[PDB]
Amino acid sequence: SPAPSFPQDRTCPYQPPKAYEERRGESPLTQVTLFDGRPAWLITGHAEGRALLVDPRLSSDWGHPDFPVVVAFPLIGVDDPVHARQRRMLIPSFGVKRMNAIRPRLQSLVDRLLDDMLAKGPGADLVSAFALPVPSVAICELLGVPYGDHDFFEECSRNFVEADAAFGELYTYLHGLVGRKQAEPEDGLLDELIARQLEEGDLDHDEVVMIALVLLVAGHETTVNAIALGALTLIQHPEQIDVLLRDPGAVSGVVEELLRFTSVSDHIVRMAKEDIEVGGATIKAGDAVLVSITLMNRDAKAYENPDIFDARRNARHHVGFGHGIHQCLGQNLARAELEIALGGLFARIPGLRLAVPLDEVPIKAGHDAQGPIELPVVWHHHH
Ligand code: HEM
Repeated sequence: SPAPSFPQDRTCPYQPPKAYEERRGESPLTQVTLFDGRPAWLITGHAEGRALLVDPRLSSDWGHPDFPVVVAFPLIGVDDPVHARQRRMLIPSFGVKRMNAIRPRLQSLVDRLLDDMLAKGPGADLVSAFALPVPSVAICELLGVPYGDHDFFEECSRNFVEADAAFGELYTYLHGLVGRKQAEPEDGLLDELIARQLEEGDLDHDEVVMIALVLLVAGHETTVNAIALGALTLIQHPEQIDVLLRDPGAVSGVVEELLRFTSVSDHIVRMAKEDIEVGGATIKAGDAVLVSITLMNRDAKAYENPDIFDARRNARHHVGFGHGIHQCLGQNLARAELEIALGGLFARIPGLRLAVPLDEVPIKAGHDAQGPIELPVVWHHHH
C-alpha cells in the first residue's frame, strides 16, 4: 500500500471499519502500510491465521531492533526459550480449581456493583460503574493481593486504563508485595510463581513484578472493553437478551459469540524470522505481519453470515483470545468475568438500554483494544 493505511478507526462500535473489509481480497492475506511507511502483511483468513499462529517462524520479540510498531514485556513480548520458561511457570496458577475459587468473589462483586448502580440510578456510565471494576478485582484475587490493598490496587488500575504514574505506582507496590510474600508466603499466583522461581533457583525479583504487571495490563483493559462492548452489543440486539436468562451453557455460548463478533483485541503483531509461503504469497524474513483477529472472526469461509451477531451460533474456534504460541493465558478467567458480569447484568436489568443514540457513544481508536470510552445506559425497571 503506498500511503499509511493501518490501523483505521471503527465508526460502528462492534463492526470493523469499511476500509478493513474492502482491504480483504479473495486471498487470505493482504498488504497494508504502518504509520511510518513500513509495509506489513495483514492476515485475514481464519484458517491461514490459525496455521500461522502455531508457527515458530513468526516472532513476538519486541526487543528485536526491527520489531514492527503500529503506534520490554515478559510472555507476550518474547520468543522461546524465554517465552516457554515464563509461561510454564504460570500455567498451573490458571487451573480449574483456582478459577472456581475466583467465581464466587466475582459473583459477590457483580451483585454489589449492580446494587450500587441501581441505588444511584438511572442511568449510569456502564464503563465506569460496572465494566471498569470487575477485571481489577479479578486480577487482585488471581495474584493474591492482600484484601486490605484491593481499593488501592483498583484505584491504580483505574488511573491507568497521560498515565504512567499509575503504572509506576503498581510497579512499586508489586515490588514491595513480592518481597513481603517471599519472606512470608500466602496464597495466590504471586506466591506460586515466587516458589516456582526459587525452585530453579535464584528469585528474579523484577521479572516477577513484570510478569504480574503483564498479567494486569493484558487482562484489565481488554476485559473492561469485552464487558462494556459485550453489553452494548446485547443492548443493540434485544431480541437475544433472553439467551442470557436461560441455562449456564446458553450464557457461555453468548460469551463465545460476543468474543468472536466484537473482537476486542482487533489485531496482534508479529515479525517473520524466515521466509513463509502462505496463501500464494511469500512473507520474507524481517517482514511485519499483522494478524487481524477482527477479519479472521468475520471470515465467511469460517462463519456463515459472519457480520450477524447470533448468540446461539457455534463460535468454537474464534480467535478473540488469539491462537497457538501466545494465545491468551488468562482466557478462562476472562470467560468467568464475562459470564458472571453479563449474565448478572441482564438478569437484574433485562430492559437496560442506551441513554444516547448509538452514534454518540465514544469509542476507542484503531490502535487500541476496541470498545466504548463511556457507555451511557438507563433503565426504568430492575429485578
Ligand atoms: C476478554 C478479555 C481478553 C481478551 C479478549 C484477550 C485477548 C488476548 C489475545 C488476542 C492474546 C494474544 C496476544 C498475541 O498473540 O500477541 C492474549 C494474550 C495474553 N493474555 Fe489475554 N485477553 C483477555 C483477558 C486476559 C486476562 C484476564 C488475562 C490475565 C489474567 C490475560 C493475560 C494474557 C497474557 C499473559 C497473554 C500472553 C500469553 C503468551 O504470550 O504466551 N488476558 N490475550
